[PDB]
Amino acid sequence: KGPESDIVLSSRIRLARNFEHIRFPTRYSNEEASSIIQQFEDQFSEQEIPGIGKFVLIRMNDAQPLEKRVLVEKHLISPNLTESPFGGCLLSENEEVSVMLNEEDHIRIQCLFPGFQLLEAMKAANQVDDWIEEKVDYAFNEQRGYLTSCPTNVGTGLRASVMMHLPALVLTRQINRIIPAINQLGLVVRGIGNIFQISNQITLGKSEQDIVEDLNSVAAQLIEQERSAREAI
Amino acid sequence: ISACPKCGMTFQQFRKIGRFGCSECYKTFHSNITPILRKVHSGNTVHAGKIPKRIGGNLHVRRQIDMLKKELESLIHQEEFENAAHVRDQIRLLEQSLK
Ligand SMILES: [Zn+2]
Repeated sequence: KGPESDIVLSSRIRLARNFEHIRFPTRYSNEEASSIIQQFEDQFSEQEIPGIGKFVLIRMNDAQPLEKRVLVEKHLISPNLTESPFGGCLLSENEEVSVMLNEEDHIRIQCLFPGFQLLEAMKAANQVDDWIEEKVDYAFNEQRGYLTSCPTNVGTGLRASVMMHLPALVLTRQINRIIPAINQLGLVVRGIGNIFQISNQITLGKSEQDIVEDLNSVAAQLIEQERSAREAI
Repeated sequence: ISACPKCGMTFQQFRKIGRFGCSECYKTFHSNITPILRKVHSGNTVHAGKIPKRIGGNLHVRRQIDMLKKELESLIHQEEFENAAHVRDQIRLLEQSLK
């Protein structure tokens, strides 16, 4: 389902966070890793956030390998995590919002929603973020923002993405000229059979509200152009 | 030629690996990261977005503290010492409030 169930398959929001006082996963010890996941189990594992629901912590060590398979194929976790002995996934019973632990960064909040619903997803990622942040001193700095392992994520720590099925735009050959237009607007589109994924190119400089607004405007224009081209053929 | 006092990384190590080791690498490679940020974020180098709720107090305070330390410097220069005693005690008050 979702608002534009026909055009956009999903809207994703991803917030990378790190503990201030714990080394990042590039340098941290196993004790530090197990302690992060233990802190999450103790103060979030069976807790609710109203509107979003009950969270439950799935630790990798205790998961069935086929259970790991299912989480991977639902995009709740990246493959590297399945063989990590310390990674985790705090899932809502809804399953739309997940919190990956001990991967590239200490924390990665994910909101995967089905339709064209970027700003709802953003709102939920923010709720989750605020909820975690009342128990976790985040790695933050006034000039740089939210501090991340890779330099490509520093600042808002936010990756926003939208999945789109544009058969008519590809068929009407418009796709060719649209792609450079998308790239000059500071968005990266990677094609992944007529499925494309647009997402924000940068994470530092803009604000999150504006990152999501920019992506949202562009997606909406693509939705209108696709409905037009489909009405044409 | 520095290394991070928290996770030990050097800037050459950072060049090879491509990832920061801990939170403090950011402070101890501040200068060198700015060219990298510029390349990666279309010339942007300063954050213009969210601030977490609990800590936002702390950082507001620290900004005040730095503004008053600069004002204190200027006040000492002018030989305006009663004002300087005030500013010193205010800085001390805000720093106590942090911890
Ligand atoms: Zn470090």
